[PDB]
Parts: sequence; C-alpha cells; structure tokens
Amino acid sequence: QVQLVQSGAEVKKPGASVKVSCKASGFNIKDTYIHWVRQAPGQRLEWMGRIDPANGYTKYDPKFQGRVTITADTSASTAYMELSSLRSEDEAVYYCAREGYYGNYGVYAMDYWGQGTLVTVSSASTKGPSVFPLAPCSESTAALGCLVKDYFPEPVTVSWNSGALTSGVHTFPAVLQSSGLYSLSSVVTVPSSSLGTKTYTCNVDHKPSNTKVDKRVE
Amino acid sequence: DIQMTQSPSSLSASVGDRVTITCKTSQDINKYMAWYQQTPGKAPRLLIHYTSALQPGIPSRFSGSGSGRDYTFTISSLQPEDIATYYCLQYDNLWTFGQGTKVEIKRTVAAPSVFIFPPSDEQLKSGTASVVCLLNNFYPREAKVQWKVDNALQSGNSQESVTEQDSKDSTYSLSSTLTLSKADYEKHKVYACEVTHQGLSSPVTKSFNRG
Amino acid sequence: SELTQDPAVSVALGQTVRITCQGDSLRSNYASWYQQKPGQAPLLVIYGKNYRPSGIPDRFSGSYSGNTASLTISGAQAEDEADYYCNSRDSSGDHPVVFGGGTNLTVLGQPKAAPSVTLFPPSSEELQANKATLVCLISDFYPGAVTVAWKADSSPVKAGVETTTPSKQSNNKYAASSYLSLTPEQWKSHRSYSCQVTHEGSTVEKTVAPT
Amino acid sequence: VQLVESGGGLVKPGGSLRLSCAASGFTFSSYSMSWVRQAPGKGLEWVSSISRSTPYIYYADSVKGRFTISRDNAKNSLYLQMNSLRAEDTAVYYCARDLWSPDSNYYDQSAFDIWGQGTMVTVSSASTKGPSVFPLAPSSKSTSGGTAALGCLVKDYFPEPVTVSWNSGALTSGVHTFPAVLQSSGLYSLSSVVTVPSSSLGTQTYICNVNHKPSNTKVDKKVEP
Ligand SMILES: *[C@@H]1O[C@H](CO)[C@@H](O[C@@H]2O[C@H](CO)[C@@H](O)[C@H](O)[C@H]2NC(C)=O)[C@H](O)[C@H]1NC(C)=O
Repeated sequence: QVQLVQSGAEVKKPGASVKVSCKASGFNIKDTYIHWVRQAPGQRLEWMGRIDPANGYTKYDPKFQGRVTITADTSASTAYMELSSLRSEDEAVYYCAREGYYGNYGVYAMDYWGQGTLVTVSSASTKGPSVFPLAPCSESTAALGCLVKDYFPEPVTVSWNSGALTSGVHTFPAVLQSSGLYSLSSVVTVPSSSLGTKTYTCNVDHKPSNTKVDKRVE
Repeated sequence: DIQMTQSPSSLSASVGDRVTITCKTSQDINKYMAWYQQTPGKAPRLLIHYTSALQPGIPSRFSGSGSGRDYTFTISSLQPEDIATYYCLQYDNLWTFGQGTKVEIKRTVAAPSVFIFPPSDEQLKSGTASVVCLLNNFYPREAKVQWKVDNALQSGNSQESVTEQDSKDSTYSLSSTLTLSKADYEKHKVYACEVTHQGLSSPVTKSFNRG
Repeated sequence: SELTQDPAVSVALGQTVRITCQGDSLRSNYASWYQQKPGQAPLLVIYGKNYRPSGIPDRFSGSYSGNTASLTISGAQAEDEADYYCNSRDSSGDHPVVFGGGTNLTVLGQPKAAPSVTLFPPSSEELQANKATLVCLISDFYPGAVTVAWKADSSPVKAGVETTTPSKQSNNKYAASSYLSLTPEQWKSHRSYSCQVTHEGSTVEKTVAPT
Repeated sequence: VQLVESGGGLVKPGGSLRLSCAASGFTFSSYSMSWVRQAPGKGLEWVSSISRSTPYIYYADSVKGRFTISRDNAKNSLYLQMNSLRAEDTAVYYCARDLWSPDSNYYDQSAFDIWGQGTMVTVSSASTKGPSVFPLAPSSKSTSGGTAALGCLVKDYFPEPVTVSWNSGALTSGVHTFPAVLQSSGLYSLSSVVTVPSSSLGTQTYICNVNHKPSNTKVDKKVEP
C-alpha cells in the first residue's frame, strides 16, 4: 500500500535545470517529511535536503544549497526537487525519501525510499537503440541474446516473453562507447529441448526516445 | 556537518559467517544511527534505526549496537540474498551517510559457461560488425578474455561488461564485445574467444567460422 | 517573539470547544499545548503534528493552518476546566521558546454546591501566647462566591477579619478560609462569637463560645 | 522519570539565587533543558534555555545580563544564577525537559514533556518569618456522629510555601489543607483539617507534619480532645 513513486529518468544540457517529481501513495503526505538524496556513479549516498510538505519549511545541505529548491503540492500529493546550473558532477540517481515519526519509540526515521531518477548531464542528442539478435552457428544449455546498440541517454529496460522468462536472464551494465553512445547486451540461458518449442522474444524499452522493441531471437 | 568513517570498504564471507561493519563519527551522535541495505540496482531499504531498533519485516539476523561515537552493525548468518552495499546514517544534527561497505558472498570455484555470438545480418547491412562472447555464471570475479581473429590476438578492439553478484547462485556473468567494420570482418574466417578462469583446467576456446 | 490566545473561553458539558493560538513562529513550527490546574505544574496534552502523550484522552486534538494552531476538546467534562497554554519553538535568533497568554477555560455553570462550614475557637496554647484566632473553613461549594461576616454574640465585627478568595479543589469545587484575630481579653469578654457564611442566599452560621 | 528543583525562597531586592534542578530516570546529556517562570495569578514566561551539550545558551529579554544558565552533565543538574533581582522576578520557577535540542532536526515538533514541581522565589525587602502551629481540637459537628474534624493552624509565616501532611504521610483520607490568607500584617496564615472516626479518637494519635522550607522550621504538633 505505502508507495513512493518517482518521475522518469531525464537528460539535460550542462548549465540548465531539472525538476524531478515524487508521487506519494498509500499514506498522507502532510503526516511526514520528504528528503532528497543524490547518489553519484558508484559513490556514497549524499543527503540534499528535507521539506515539511505540511508547512513548507526546508533544510538544505550547505554544499547543495543555492542550487537545490524542494517544493511540495499536497493536493496532488507529490514532492518536487529542482536543481539548476547542472554540471557534469550532477550526473547521478536522485532518490526521494519518506520520514515517519514512530510514536512507540518516540523517534523519527527515514523509512521508505523512491525507486530513483537518473539525471544525465550531456550535450549529445536523444537517440533510440538499434536491437540485434544474438543466436550462434548451428550441449544441454543454449544461450540467446539481444544487442541494445547505439543509444543515448541511459537507461534501457530489457524484458523476456513480456516478463514471464526471468530465470537465467543476464542484462549487463551499459558500456560507454568511443562514439559517445551507450550499449548493453541481455542474454538468457534455456535448454535445447525447450528450444524450438517456445517463442523467445526480448522486450526492449527506451523511454527517453519512446522506443519500444520486441525482437524474437531464433 | 558531522563526519562519517565507515569500515570496511568491502568484504567477502561464506554463507553463514558473522559479518561485522563499524561506523565511527567525528562527534557524539547520541544513538541517532541507522543502517540501509542497497541491493544491486535497487532503492535503499531501512533495516535498523536508533542504533538497535529493527524495522518490522527485516530478518532477525540483522542487528545494531554502539553508543556516542562508535557504532556496529552485525549479520549473524550471511545469506546469498544479503548481496548489497550497506550504509550508515547519522541523524542527530543534520544528515550524513557513510562511505559504504561492498558485501559479497565467498564461495567455491564455478567454471564459466562460454558462448560465442556472431554479428547478425541486420547489423552487417549498416556497415558494422559486433562479435559478442559470454561467460555465464562463474566465481571468483577474476576472468581473462583473449579475442583471436584467425590465430591473431586482438587487443583494444574488445570492450567487456561484468554483472553484479547473483541473488541466488552468487556468481558473476561477463560479456566481452569485439567490434570491426563490415569490410575488416569480411577479410577473415575464424573468430575465437580464449577464456582463462580458475574453474577451468586449460584456457577454454569457443570459436566460429564465417559461414 | 509573540503568541496570542483568548484570555478566557466558556463551554458546556458534552459540547466541543476550540482554543486558538496565533503566532509568526507557527508558520515554521508546530504548537505544543499545556493544561494547568490551580497549584499544579503544567501538563502536555497535544504537541507536534497532533501527537498526544499516553494518558491523555481522545477528547484532545491538534489542528494547524498557517500562523494559527487550534486545540480542540471534544465533549467537554468538568476535569477539563483549567488554563490552556500554547507554545512554539521560533528557531530565528536568540528567542527559541514562545509562550501564549493562556486561556481560562470554563465549562457548564452547573451543578451548584452547598458550602460545608467548620468553625474552631482559639486554642488554649494560642491563648497562652496572649493571642486569639477563630478559624472558619468553607469547603465543597460552587460557584466560588462566598460572603463571610463575623458577629460578637449579636453585634457584627468588621475589624481583624482576613478572608481568602475562593479557589478550586481536587474535586474541581471551591474552598475558602476566614480568620478573626482577637486578644484573649476580647475572647474571654464574650458571650459567644459567630461565623456567617452566605452562598447564593443560603447562610450557614456556626457559633463558638468560651466553655 | 523526575525533575526536582530546589533553591527558591526569599531574597531581598538586588540580591541573588541559587536555583538548581535535579534530573533522574533519563540520560541528562542528550536533552535540552530550559527554565520557565510563573508570577502569581499570571501566565507562563520562558526564562532561559541550554541545548543538549553543544552548549548553546539563550535568555529572555527581561532576564538578559542578570541570570546565568549552566549544567553539570556529570551531577545530572541544571542551574540558574539569578543576580540583581528586581521585585517583579517573584515567581514559581519550573525546570522543563525540551525533548528536542535547538541544534537537532524536528525541533519544529518539540515540546516540554516532563516538568518540575516548581520552586517558589519571592523578591521582597521584608524579612523571613517562621510559622506558629496551634492544634485545632476535634469537632463533632461534621461529617458524622462517628466522624470528627481536627486540624492544625499554621499561623503567621512568610513566604507562601508551607507543606502539611498528617501522621508523617500515613493519614491521607479526609486530609484537606486549605489555601492561605494574605493578612493585613503581610504574613500568611494557613489551615489543614482531617475528618477521622469518633470511635478511634481516644485510641489513635493525630500529629500534623508542618514544614516551612524558607525558614527551615519543621513543626510536628499533636492534636488532642
Ligand atoms: C476564569 O473565568 C471565570 C469567569 O470570568 C472567573 O470567575 C469569576 O471570578 C470573579 C472573581 O475573581 C467573580 O466575581 C465572577 O463572578 C466569576 N465568574 C464566574 C462566571 O464564575 C474565574 O475566576 C477565572 N479563573 C481564573 C483563575 O482567573
């Protein structure tokens, strides 16, 4: 029931501004505090600021302050985070977090977190990915794959058989090419007996370019 | 503005081992300490808050301790599902997170299942060729991929990407991608992939001849 | 540095009352209310985002809207007749605590109670110290309005009369004391002394004499 | 969990006190403490504040540069050095637990959860005076024929704080300690009565424990028929 939805991943030019939303559902937004946390590539969690959606008061981190502006719309039950003058160092995954009071203990704790929103600070244009199948030439286990080549920005979401086939799936992290475009492969290991008797479709999805591919590997 | 010193930075322990992480602060944080579980590519989950209070739903094996400056987090028996980056949070005055702890499972050697994929006919139409090698489910993380186009060793033409440790069998999966033009690809016949791993006795090669 | 509230508010038994507090600090902070009975320390009833400490009934509830916060008492009962103080935290500059003028809450002006009068003559021990004091003790009355008149046998005495102002008891009723100081020459001279306690027309006349 | 303040009493104008609050049941350090005074008949007024152990200090405009807040975290005690006292400083001084420090988060949702008993401080040029306790002989006229009312007269004392109990705290049933009168002399006079059985009037002994804290007088007067 208690959920913390977040807006889709965004790409912005260096020097511009980005506004990320946080949809609160399954609990009264006014009853808690909302935090924003920046998570740099592979680096530690960095707290940005807190808002009291009920009154509006804000407490920002001394380094983030002046560039971060947290807003909240109680009627729409959503919290927003605006970050301007975007530098290459601002390219990270941003998380919104619910902080609830615990009556029994008499303390407050940052319990629930949002799924996260990736911010890409780049000059390169938004491009849809080229999907290619990965089937070999001619033992028990047989490997099939999908090559999500040449795309910008990150990320892409690869499913198999509309989310039915989950076991054996290995979607590797995207590798940044010299071309400046990203690329990742998604492999799935299935037995030879089941092969030729079942359809094997990979469900590629790139939301920034509104690309949606459903390629069958044979 | 209170500083965080989370030790260790990373660890590897067998399924069942008593994992111990510490988080020392610059000044007294009066027991206002919390611990978060960040499983690969997921939102951090609150395990323990106020030094020792366990969140409803979190397993019994997870526990916290400490007072003042020195605080300690403990997993009584490490599980294959405990693969994550663990962080310590102070919330006395302002909010500061720790450096993190890379928690991986230490297990017996698993040989990689090698697979060679040729460039598709649709990719060749665009005037480019991408040959993919796969190293499905292996342990430890250390693996050597030697690309060979007609007995000629390829260096620089390749680009590899490894996955996080698996949630179930606690193994890794590596994918090395060799790139060439449709012209350079048509000039050669045999495309090999020499996998050197601890799980394999001799360096296993999985190739294909063009056509 | 200002928190304004109504100096006095009147209810009825079972009725619902709302005490309002208006301050600039109430925009940024949340109001904490305190109940204070006569000769009692303040008691926290509601604080923060409508939080009531254990032991405080469901009757007490906290409201907030900008610069104004309100304490709502659902179903007013006799034990709720007390002073209510709103309080805030400010957080700007050198004044972090702001208190309100208080609200003298009064409930239903019923039920009327008859005063129980007790009269003591001056003790032999007091008479030895060449002094005399007649003690009139008025208790368990409602409303808190009592007229005390002393009479040396039949003639009224106005001199040497010191009477308290009625004040609330443990049972939320009222209590008053009246002392008539005399010299042992005056006490022995009479002929009996009387204490006239008039409350809502009805007069109680307890009498003592040197015998 | 308790807060007990002591040190209050009579002080002549221009003098100084001597106010100390003792905390028990909780960890004194990690809690912000503050003093709140209350003039007789008037409302609550904040005096001073001291954060967790930071140790940040705040004073009210009226008591600025006269009163000094201090805390002994080792001795679990809060102090107040109230110098050059004006007549208007006459109040009941409460020691309150703020629960959240001004430097900490959620201080917007803070409150004084635990309060002290209060220590009466009187700023007056008039000198202190002990009470003259007299026994108010048992009177069978109320509440029954099998019940009689006996008491204690706490005659002429100063200042107001006088504590009365019966049979060293044992007798509680029927005990009614009346509020004191402020006489023409300027001295207070209080009374305490207890309704006891007429049957046990000859067998049981009734002694009242009068205590006048500011004059250090302690009277244990026995009442007899
Ligand atoms: C709370 O308010 C009531 C009502 O104003 C006060 O009662 C009055 O007290 C005066 C004497 O001080 C009487 O002359 C009035 O007749 C009383 N009115 C009623 C309706 O009772 C009461 O004293 C106030 N409480 C405090 C502590 O100030």
